[PDB]
Amino acid sequence: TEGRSRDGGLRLGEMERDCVIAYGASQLLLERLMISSDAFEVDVCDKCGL
Amino acid sequence: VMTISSLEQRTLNPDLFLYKELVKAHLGERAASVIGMLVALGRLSVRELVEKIDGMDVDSVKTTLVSLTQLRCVKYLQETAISGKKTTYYYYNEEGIHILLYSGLIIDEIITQMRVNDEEEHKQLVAEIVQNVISLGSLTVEDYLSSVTSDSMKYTISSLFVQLCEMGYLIQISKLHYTPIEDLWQFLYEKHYKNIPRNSPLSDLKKRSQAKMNAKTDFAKIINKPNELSQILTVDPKTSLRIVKPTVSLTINLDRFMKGRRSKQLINLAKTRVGSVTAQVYKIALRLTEQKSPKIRDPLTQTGLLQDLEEAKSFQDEAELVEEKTPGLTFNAIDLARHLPSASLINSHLKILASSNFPFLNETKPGVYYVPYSKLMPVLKSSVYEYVIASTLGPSAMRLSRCIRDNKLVSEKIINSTALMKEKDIRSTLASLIRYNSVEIQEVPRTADRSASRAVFLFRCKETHSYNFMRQNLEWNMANLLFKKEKLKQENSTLLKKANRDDLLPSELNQLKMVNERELNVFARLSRLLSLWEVFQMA
Amino acid sequence: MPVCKNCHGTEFERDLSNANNDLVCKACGVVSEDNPIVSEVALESREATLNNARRKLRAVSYALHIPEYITDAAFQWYKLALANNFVQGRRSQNVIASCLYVACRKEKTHHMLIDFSSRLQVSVYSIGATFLKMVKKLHITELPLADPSLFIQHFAEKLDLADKKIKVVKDAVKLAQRMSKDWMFEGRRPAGIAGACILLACRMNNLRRTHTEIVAVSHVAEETLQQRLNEFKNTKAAKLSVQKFRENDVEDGEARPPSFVKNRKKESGIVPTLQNIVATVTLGCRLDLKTVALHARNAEYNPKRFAAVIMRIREPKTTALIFASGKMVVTGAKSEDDSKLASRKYARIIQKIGFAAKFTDFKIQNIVGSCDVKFPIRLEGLAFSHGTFSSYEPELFPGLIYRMVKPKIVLLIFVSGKIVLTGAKQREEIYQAFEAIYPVLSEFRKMSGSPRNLHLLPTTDTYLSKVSDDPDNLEDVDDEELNAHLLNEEASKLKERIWIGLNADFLLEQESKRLKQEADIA
Amino acid sequence: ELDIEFINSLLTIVWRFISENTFPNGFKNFENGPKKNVFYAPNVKNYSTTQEILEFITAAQVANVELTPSNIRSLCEVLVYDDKLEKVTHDCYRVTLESILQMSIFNYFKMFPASKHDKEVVYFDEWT
DNA sequence: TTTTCAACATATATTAGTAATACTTTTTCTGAAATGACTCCATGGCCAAGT
DNA sequence: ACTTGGCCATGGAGTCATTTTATCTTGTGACAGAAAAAGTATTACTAATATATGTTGAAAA
Ligand SMILES: [Zn+2]
Ligand SMILES: [Zn+2]
Repeated sequence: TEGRSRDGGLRLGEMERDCVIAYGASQLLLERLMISSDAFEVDVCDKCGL
Repeated sequence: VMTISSLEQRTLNPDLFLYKELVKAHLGERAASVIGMLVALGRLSVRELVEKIDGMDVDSVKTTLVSLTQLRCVKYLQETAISGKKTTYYYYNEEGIHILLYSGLIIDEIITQMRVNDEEEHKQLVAEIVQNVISLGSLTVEDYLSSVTSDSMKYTISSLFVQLCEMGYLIQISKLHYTPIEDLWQFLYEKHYKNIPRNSPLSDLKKRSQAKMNAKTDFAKIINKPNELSQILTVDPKTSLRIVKPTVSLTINLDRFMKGRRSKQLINLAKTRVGSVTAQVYKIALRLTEQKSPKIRDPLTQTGLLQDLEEAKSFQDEAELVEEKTPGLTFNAIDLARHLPSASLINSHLKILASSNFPFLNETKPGVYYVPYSKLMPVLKSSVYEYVIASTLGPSAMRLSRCIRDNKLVSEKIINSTALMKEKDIRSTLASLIRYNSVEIQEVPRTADRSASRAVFLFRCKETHSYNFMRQNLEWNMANLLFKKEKLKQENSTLLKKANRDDLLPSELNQLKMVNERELNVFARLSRLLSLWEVFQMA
Repeated sequence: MPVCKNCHGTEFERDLSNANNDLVCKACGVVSEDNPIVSEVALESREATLNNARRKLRAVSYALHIPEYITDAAFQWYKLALANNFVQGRRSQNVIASCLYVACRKEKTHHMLIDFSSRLQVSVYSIGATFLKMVKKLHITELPLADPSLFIQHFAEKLDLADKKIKVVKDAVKLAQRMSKDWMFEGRRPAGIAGACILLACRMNNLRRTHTEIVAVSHVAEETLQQRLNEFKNTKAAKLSVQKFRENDVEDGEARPPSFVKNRKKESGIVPTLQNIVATVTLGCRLDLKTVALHARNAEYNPKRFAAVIMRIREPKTTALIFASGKMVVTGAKSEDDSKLASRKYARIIQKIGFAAKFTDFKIQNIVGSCDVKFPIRLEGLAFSHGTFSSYEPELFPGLIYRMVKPKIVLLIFVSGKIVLTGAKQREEIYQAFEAIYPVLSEFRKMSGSPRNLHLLPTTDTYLSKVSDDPDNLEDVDDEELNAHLLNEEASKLKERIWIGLNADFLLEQESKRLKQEADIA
Repeated sequence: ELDIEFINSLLTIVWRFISENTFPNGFKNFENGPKKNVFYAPNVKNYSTTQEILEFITAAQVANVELTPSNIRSLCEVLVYDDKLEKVTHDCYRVTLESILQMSIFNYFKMFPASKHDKEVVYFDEWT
């Protein structure tokens, strides 16, 4: 959730997010916009993917 | 959900959903799956197939494809580009699965030639004959009669001899026999535009109708080359009688079967509006003329050339006279007592022809007893729809639909007057009719930019639609039904192999009767449909 | 609710320190859920009527500056009130009126039913009707007890004056308190004693205000005001202790409401006296009230107002009635003897003059009875105690009413000791109920008794047997004065000439409408 | 008429008459009763009511007023739509000989289903 | 004249009979920028009859 | 054969319309009119009451 009060967490904007691309870090994104924010296991079906 | 109304198999598959069962059910596995791809995606080339089917290239495609060609379920056209090499390409043979889909009815073709020997070994004989001729492909009396026993009377064992001609039965099929009719029109489109004595660029009209006429008139003998050719029929060798050419492979003609079965539906329509005597008369009245008339045969080029809002009239009026004058000479003029049981003096009894009035026959050359067709047959077909929406929605529906027939684009305010019933019914028997389409809708904006309520609504017919999606009947149980035949098989699938080598248990005998009555339903049910199918798809 | 998947303890605590907000057990310290997911940021006859009732309801609400809050409680009563279809065929106003009033009573607030009414045309009676009516249907008893301490407040604000009134308030209430223990308080519109005590302390506070401007807030009568004032004038230490320093005497002395005091002016053991009995009779044959109206001493036929004939007799001081259908009501009966006896005498006119007029369907519908216990009564605790069967409605009538189930009879209650009984078809059930609730009377007292036998006098069927029950026995019980009770032919003619003479306007629209019946064809 | 019902009542009446008007009366008892080739010359007979019906309408036996020749046709057209009868040569008319329905191979009546249990049927819905 | 009484009447909730009329509620039932298209016009060219 | 008119198709062109225009903040905030159903209110009764209201008025002060 957002800002002070409610509880923590901060913003990575597309304006900022690009930054790490220039450095070239893949693993920092996958840690960042993947593991550390919403890590989630979806069960899909190879045949007729859904 | 619940699978009983079967949605998965139930909608997104029209048209093709028929075939992909037929070739599946009637051939199976790899043999099927090709045609599904073909019809779906249209034109296709040998190598290009396996780009999709995942069918183990140049194995099945070779095997399955030529296998189909022997049964002529595919259309086959090859040429080379101007760049080089050469290439083939394939289509699904016209209907052609038409043959399979009919089958035992094409067996019922016996009933016409059923005369001479009636319900004899001869019946069973010719039965075995034709039912084999469809099963294999083109046949030769030489190689089939060779497979048939020798050392018995060959023109007799195989007694269907001069009878090989009739209307139906066989024609030598070669080359131009099955090619896309369109593309053969495009090929004959050479020699005319491609051959011009380099005259002038001026007036494409001289380049066109001339070429078209040449295209047309050359096209005629192209279809008449298979029509009849004496070098088949005429052969009368020594110590023998007049025979076909036993050498060439000949194949079942579809259209004279088409023609003949159409005659039956006319016998049904007339079998209403006239008397059983006059009916039966008319029933043998076609039997002399049932040969010639095209029915589905003449429109022909109507598929495969752009019409012209001028020239298409030159096509239709051509159809207006086509059977009337010269084929009229082949048609009823003076005919006497074909079979018959009315008795004693038969002549004024023949004068009953004038009793036929509506909405068919009832014309002639001035006073010779004759029935026009080239006008009649076309001006007839447009009537045939009729019922097929009586038990469907209830009879109260017809009259208003039927009302929408005569007058047109007519508002329900004056429908309420013209037809007769309260609002409570008309609202349903109309709305119930509109979801099933037919009637469609017109509207006009009334003091509106484009609005619903303030506008006013009108109706119409536009019969092309109403006729058309009655071909849901195609996908309807000619598909779903036939599948309800298939999924049944797996129950006794373990039994099927047993009953094959049997000719045990009480409950096995019980489900025998079960699956058997089941079947006898499913196919007779089919024939019930197909009889209702023959109208729409063609004519 | 859940259990630790390990410690199997049920005690869970959500730690708010570090801005996790995890849920954990105090037992093994395992977490239940981390990541505390939180949220953030048709066509009915009933919707129309209901939400329309929140409209009309909320309307009358802030007019009275009641809490908007209470509206929602009242509304849902209206909801439940619709469930019994009690709300259908009455005036919408009277319905929602009581629907709100019952609420603001349940909260013990200051709004008096009189004030609530004057928003309308209404008589503070039709509302008094509907309110007391839904008391039956929706089953409610104990809650609505109105008391003085509330009314003085809402009064006090509107009374102008100055901050002194607060003292006066503190003054007046203690006053009104003793008057309640002075045992004059019951049987009175609480507004009356409210404005009364207000005027009292105001005078005691030496400020001069009229009687009018008082009832301006009080909504009682001037005379009504000063009357109970005089009722205070004669009380114990009334003018004796009336001096200053806010008399601290809480000792009441006697309790003597001006109720049996009137009986003092007029002058189990005592059996309740019967009063009136009413029954029904069927002749079996329909008649003509026009023709029956011809010869009688006692008749009134006035179809313009009410369709019937009014009959009665001087002796044995009975009335009865007649219908058009050939039936009649039995009234004026102080006993069962005079009931069927005279009842047959009514058929002596008809069977003497009119049609067959048999005697059928004789059944007492109700019996009136009354008694007096000759001692004061406390109603406020009675309904506070027996309220399940005891409904003391607020100041919407002097007496307390009691609904007895066993057997089912209504009794009315006066602090004088006068106790009325009706709603009974049986004389025995009367005294059964009387000796039954007499221990409730004697039960509530502060500081005769011999029932003798539960049944003394002969039964009702004894007196019914004292009269000939055969519909064909008439001339035997005929007074022969009914031969005199018939007027002569001229009295009929000229009398009917006057009657018809003034009723031909009723007959005008009557037969004119009969012609309109022909007009109905077109 | 009046907008509401009791019309088809007299409809079946006129259909009785015109049904007679075609060949001799019903003769549906046994197999061949029709017309025996319409008396003589099953050509010469061109028959209908038009004007004539109101002479037959004279029968009444029903509470109502008269009816105009225009409204007659307005009735007969409905039966043209229901195919109870046919329209030949303007105000002349025929019957569709569906006295036979009064009573593959095709007609609505004279047909009844199983329509219980067995899962193999043909509907016109469930394509939709 | 005022205040007293007081008296005098009159609703006032109870209970059924009615029966009849009237009267309301309820419950249905329908009368800034910049590309996308869009039309509106103008020429090319083709087909034809008089020349 | 050789020029014109008309004609239909196509190319421009001046016509109208859809979606962007930055983060991190950090509080904050359903129609009416009508029908019919259904139901109750009256209008006669006694009738025991005890307030209320009034008016008036009569009699006392
Ligand atoms: Zn899947
Ligand atoms: Zn735990």
